Amino acid sequence: MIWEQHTVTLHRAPGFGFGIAISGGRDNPHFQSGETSIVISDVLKGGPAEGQLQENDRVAMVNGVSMDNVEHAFAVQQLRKSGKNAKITIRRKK
Repeated sequence: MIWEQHTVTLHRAPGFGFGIAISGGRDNPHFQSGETSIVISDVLKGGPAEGQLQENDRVAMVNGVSMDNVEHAFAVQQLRKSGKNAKITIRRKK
């Protein structure tokens, strides 16, 4: 494996949030391996993340806050408490 790490800034589109869904978390592992990583599970068509993130990107950080082995609701709450912008550091299996 290689992991490519990118950071993106998503601008809130009101009525549409940041146009992503997240899964995973240590209380909610997405993968059959039990890996606990927060992951992008859906990107809204036409929304703020279109062409910036894909399903299964691993989320390392949200607005500078580590998502290492955190609860699902902690990741959600970090997104929710973002301003106009959400800086999301991801890692992609390349």
